[PDB]
Amino acid sequence: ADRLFLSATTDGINYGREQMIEQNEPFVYDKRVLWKRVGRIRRLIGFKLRVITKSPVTLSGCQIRLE
Amino acid sequence: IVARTPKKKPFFWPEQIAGFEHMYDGNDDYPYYLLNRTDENSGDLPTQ
Amino acid sequence: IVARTPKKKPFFWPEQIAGFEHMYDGNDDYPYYLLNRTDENSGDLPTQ
Amino acid sequence: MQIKTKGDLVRAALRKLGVASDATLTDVEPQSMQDAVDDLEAMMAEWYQDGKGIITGYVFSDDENPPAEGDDHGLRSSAVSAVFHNLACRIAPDYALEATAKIIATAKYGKELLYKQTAISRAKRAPYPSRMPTGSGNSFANLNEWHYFPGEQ
Amino acid sequence: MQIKTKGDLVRAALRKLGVASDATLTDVEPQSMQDAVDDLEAMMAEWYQDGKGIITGYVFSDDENPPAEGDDHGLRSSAVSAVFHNLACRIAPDYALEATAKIIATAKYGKELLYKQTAISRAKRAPYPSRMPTGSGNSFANLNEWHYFPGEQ
Amino acid sequence: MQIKTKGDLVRAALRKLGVASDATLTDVEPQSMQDAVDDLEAMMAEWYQDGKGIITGYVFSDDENPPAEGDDHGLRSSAVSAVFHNLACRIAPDYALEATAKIIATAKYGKELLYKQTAISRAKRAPYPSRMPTGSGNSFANLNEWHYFPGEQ
Amino acid sequence: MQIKTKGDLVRAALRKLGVASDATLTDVEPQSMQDAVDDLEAMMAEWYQDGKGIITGYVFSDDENPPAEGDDHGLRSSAVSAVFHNLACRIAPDYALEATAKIIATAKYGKELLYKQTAISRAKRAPYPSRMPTGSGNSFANLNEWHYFPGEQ
Repeated sequence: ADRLFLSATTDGINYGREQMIEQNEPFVYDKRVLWKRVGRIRRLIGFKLRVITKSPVTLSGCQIRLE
Repeated sequence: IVARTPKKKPFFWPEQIAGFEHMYDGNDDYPYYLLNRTDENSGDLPTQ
Repeated sequence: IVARTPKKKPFFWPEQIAGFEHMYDGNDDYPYYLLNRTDENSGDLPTQ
Repeated sequence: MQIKTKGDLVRAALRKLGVASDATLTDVEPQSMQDAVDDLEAMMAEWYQDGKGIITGYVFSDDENPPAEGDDHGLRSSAVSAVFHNLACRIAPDYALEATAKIIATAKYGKELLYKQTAISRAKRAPYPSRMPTGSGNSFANLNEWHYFPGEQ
Repeated sequence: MQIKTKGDLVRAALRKLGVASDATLTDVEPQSMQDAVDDLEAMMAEWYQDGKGIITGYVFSDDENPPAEGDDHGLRSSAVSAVFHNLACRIAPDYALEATAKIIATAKYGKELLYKQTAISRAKRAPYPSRMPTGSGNSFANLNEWHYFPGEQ
Repeated sequence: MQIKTKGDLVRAALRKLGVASDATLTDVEPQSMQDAVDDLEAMMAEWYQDGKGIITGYVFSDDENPPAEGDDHGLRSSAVSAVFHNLACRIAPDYALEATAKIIATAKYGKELLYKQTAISRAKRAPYPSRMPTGSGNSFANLNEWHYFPGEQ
Repeated sequence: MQIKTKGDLVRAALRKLGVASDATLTDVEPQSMQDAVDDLEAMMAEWYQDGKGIITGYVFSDDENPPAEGDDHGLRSSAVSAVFHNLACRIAPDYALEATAKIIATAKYGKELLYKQTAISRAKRAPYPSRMPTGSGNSFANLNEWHYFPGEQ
């Protein structure tokens, strides 16, 4: 059950804290990968999706509820 | 009719007098009667 | 009925008389009775 | 009742809100559980008001036990359906969700039945005033020089 | 109670508003925390009215101790659920946010519960007027030459 | 009645909401059934209020037998049409659905019919007060020196 | 209180309006500070109208000190939460911004709380009229030939 690291930038250069979410399970074919709270954005924000695996990784479609 | 008929007393909700329940017993130690107003889910339904 | 019945006294909210609580005891020292108006969350609900 | 633990209350509230359940594939995140249990403990403190308020079987954690999620609650079987409904109503502003009207109605009903028994039990009539004579029909307290009522004392 | 410090009140208010919590990716800058705790101190100073207004266990910071966030607040466990809800209602104009109706209702309920006990305790009846005779039934104060009531004084 | 077990109640509620039935191609996962039967148990224990509320034939699981979904319920045939309708009305917040107005009206009717018989049976008139003479027309209780009524006691 | 200086009041008002704060990355421009402090001084004169108005501890600058932003104000700790809220309500016309309803409600509450104590202190009853006899029960002012009340004088 490999995990995923995501973080956010406010200035676009250096990143914040890395949150660990599992994105893959050895024999589960249906699961949701999401984070329930991201918080206020002051001026601007950008995300990152570091993954460390030795198994195929597929990601398609990132959506956020802006308000 | 005189014996078994209930007397005259006000109709209160259990939460219109949530507190202040020792004021309506007839002790006659307070200058006025109190009723709470606000509610958690509903806004201010209890009335005077 | 004469003995145990509560007397006649007004119904006040605890915050209609937030202050001014020494005016309603019967001291008879002020020319009028006062009631505060505004509320922090609600606009002006307390009344005369 | 299968809802013995506070974590069961939190999970039921979250499932009612639609945040985390099994009818939706999402799962509970631990920090959400911690925030919700803190909110539950704070809300249950206000209702009690040290007794003067709603009286229900509830044990407040002294924090000697570090994890407050696992410990048991003393809630009787009737108050459970109200406590987690109110908790789910209160948690919704933490996210951007708003509770459905059915949850609000159920919370109202639950609190009303929570307080109705105490309201019945606390409706007592004051004793006779101090200057109330006892009539000549008693014939025993009248012969014992006990003419007048003691009073409210 | 896990909300011992003033900073805990500020963080609870921010979490209730949804701006920031422990599970959020972006966090609030400390100067905003300082502003929020200053606003909390100002709001608590306005309710006390110097002994005349709402009375609750609260200790105002000294200034001899630099950090006003760290020092503990003498709030009793029942007042917490009201204080940070009101703080979250007041902080909303600082950002572009507006408080949800549930938070407003909770703040109303909390302030009502804060003031109800003091309202009960302060409802006292004034003594007899100065020119009010005591009847011939006392038989002791009447025989001690003290025929009339003393007065409000 | 073909609705003997609690699981039958849960499945009837789910069918009424349209989420899942026998003729559907997708079904509900058993953990949601467990959650729904727990919710049904909680709701039914809040109507009983320990013998002081709505009284209907119902047996609570003792938790010694593991599956509370499989065991029988003591509901009479008339109360079934109310219990699962109310259960379906309560379940919809768990999903994203909202109960149709027809289901709400049916639940109202069912609860009213549930409580009407107990309301009839519980409308009793109190005995005569303590200080009430029995007139000279009884001629037997008057001759037995028992002139006054005993009282409510 | 950490809001000792008039500049602190101006900064708090601007932060409440959302013009310049740290929760919004903007910074305060000095001419905005000067305009806001001039408006604050103007507003707090119309309130204490030479004494016959709202009485609060406040020192009006004689302009001997050129920079009026840095000097202290004599506001008591309870009036601060009202003064800067009213200032923030007044400043918004300077820009195209409109104050939020929460700020307006807080300003109303603050002004009412400011004036209630003076209203209590100024509610005095007039003396007896000049042509009012003092009855024969005084027995001392009656013996001192001072039969009638002196009057309002």
